Formats: sequence, C-alpha cells, structure tokens
Amino acid sequence: FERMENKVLDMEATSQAAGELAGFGIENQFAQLEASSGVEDELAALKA
Amino acid sequence: FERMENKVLDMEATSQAAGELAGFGIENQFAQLEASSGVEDELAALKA
Amino acid sequence: FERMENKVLDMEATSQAAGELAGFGIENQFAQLEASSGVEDELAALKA
Amino acid sequence: RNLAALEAKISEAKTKKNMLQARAKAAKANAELQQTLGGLGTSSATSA
Amino acid sequence: DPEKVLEQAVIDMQEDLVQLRQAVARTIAEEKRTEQRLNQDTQEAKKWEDRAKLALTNGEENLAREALARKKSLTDTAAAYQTQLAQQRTMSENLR
Amino acid sequence: DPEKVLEQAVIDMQEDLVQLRQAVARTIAEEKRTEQRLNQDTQEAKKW
Amino acid sequence: EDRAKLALTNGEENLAREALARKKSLTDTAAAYQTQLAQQRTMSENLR
Repeated sequence: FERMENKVLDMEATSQAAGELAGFGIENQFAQLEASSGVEDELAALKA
Repeated sequence: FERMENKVLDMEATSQAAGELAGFGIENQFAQLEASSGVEDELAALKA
Repeated sequence: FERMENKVLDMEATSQAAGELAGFGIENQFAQLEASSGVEDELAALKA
Repeated sequence: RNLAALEAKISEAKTKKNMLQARAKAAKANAELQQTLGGLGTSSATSA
Repeated sequence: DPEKVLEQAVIDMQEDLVQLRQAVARTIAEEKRTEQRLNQDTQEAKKWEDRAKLALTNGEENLAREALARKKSLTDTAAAYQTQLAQQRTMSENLR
Repeated sequence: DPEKVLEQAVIDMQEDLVQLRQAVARTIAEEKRTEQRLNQDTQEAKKW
Repeated sequence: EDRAKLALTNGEENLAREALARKKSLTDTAAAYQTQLAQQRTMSENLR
C-alpha cells in the first residue's frame, strides 16, 4: 500500500500539473466549436 | 513437573501477550459482520 | 515549532517588506484598467 | 478460521493492488501522450 | 533551414502518433479484458444463485445463505471492475 | 534547520513509542500470568 | 459514517460514537486542507 500510494501521489501530482499549467481557455473554445459542429449535423438531419 | 510448568508459564505468558497487546476492537467488528452474514443466510433460508 | 516559527517570521517580514516598500499606487491604476477592460467585454456581450 | 481469513485477505489485497497498478499505468500513459503532443508537437510547429 | 526543421518535426510526430495508436490499442484491450472479467464474475454469480435455489429446494438454508454470500462477493467484485472500466473508457476516449 | 530538528525529534519519538508498545506487551503478559496464578490457586482450593 | 450506520443497526452505540468521532477528525482535517488550498489557489492565481 505504501509503494502503491507513492505512485498514486505521483500520478495525481502529474494530473494536477497538466490541468493546472496547460488547461488553457482555447480547449473550451475547441469544445464550443465541436458543439457547434454537432448542432450543424442535427440541422442537416432535420433538413434531410 | 518443573520443566512442564516452565513451558506452561511460557505458553500462558505468550497467550496473555497476544490477547492483551493485539486483541483489537476490529476483531469484535469482524465477529459482528460474521453474525450479520449468518442472519442474512437465515433470511435467505426463510425466503426459500 | 521554534524552527517553523522562525521561518514563518522570515516569510511574514518578507511579505510586509514587499507590500510596504513596493505596493505602489500604479498597481491600483492597473487594477482600474483591468476593471475597465472587464466592463468593455460586458458591453461587447450586451451588444452581441 | 485464521486460514480462511488469511487466504481471503491475500486474494483481495493482491487483486486490488493489481487492478490499481493497471489503472495507474493506463492513466500515466494517457498523461504522457498529452506531454508528447504538447511538448514535441507545438515546438516542432512553432519552429516550422 | 526552416523547411528541413519543420519536415523533421512532422517526421518525429509520425513516431509519436504511432506510439499514441499503440496506447489506444492497449487501452482498448484493457477495457475489453475488464469487461470480460465482470461478465464472467456475473455469470458465476448466477451459478451461485442457482446453487442457493437448489439448497432451498433441499431445505438447507445454511448452504443457501453461504451461496448468497458468494453471490454478494462476486457482484461487488463486478462493481469494482465496472468502476475500473469507467476509468478505462474515459482514458480510451481521451486518447482517441 | 528547524525542519531537520523536528523530523529527527519525530524519528526519536518512533523509537520511544516502540519502547512503549514493548512495555504494554510486557504489562499485558504480567496481568495474564497473575490471572493464570489466581485461577489455578482457586482450582486447587476447590480440590482441597 | 456508514460504519456508524452498521453499528447503530447492530445496536452498538459505543462503536457508533467512536465511528462518528473518526468522521469529525477527518472532516476537520479536510477543512484544514481546504484552508491550505485557499492559500495555494490565491498564490497560483498571483503567479499566473
């Protein structure tokens, strides 16, 4: 459990560092573009 | 009888030390879980 | 606690010295510019 | 009763650790793919 | 030359994206294997339930309660594998 | 450094608390042995 | 808390009060980590 917990703390610290340092606002702009693309396919399905 | 009594006193002192130092409350919680499991099998036998 | 308190007093004295010697009025002018920029984005959201 | 509890404890401990090791390895592999795409990709693109 | 630098960077990206395909293929295998584990654990849980039905038909409520305790352990183990599977599904989709 | 002093003090406390566990285990054995003595003396009192 | 609910289902109010005292210690420890986290959030935003 001590060896496992030390690797879990390394993975959690790595996961925090990635989301904290590099979770940039542009990823939410890409998610808004993906949602807008999904709405355009629903409008194409409605048109069909 | 002297040699036998010396080994009996070693086994009794060992038995006291085990129950005194390591007879933790969690063993009574495990006994309550085993009793609860026995009641669930009696309820299954009643349901059957 | 004595070693910890000595480092806490160093960090508190450092924090006082930074805010006291270099907490210049221009930082409040920058905060007013940031607030004015936030109001311009709220006016852009209202216009949209 | 001690043998039944001992084998149960060993079996549960090993299987929980093994699945935790597998999920930790999968999670760090996914994170490392973000590190290569972020670190190598944006540097190569910016250099081009 | 910037043309040679960007061409080499795109070549290095072919090696990295091939490692990401290998990581996807591994993650796909891990989700399928933990599905296989919880699927067989739930089939064994049905076998232990039928062992309880046979015990109750014979009037052995003691064996029926023991067989139901095996069922409980297996379905809790399948719920642990479903919890692990949820992490593998989200990681698989993230890598995809 | 106060961090090294308090870490060493907590390490020394691990040795002291292990001596206290040994003193508990000894005291547990002594209470169990004096119980064993009075139990066998009262069984001999029944024989007499 | 679920260990206390099991203890109360078995009628062991002594074990339920002990389990609730563990809950109290853990939630107070989480409030100490939330207080520390507030310092890390403001420092993280200051550095950002």
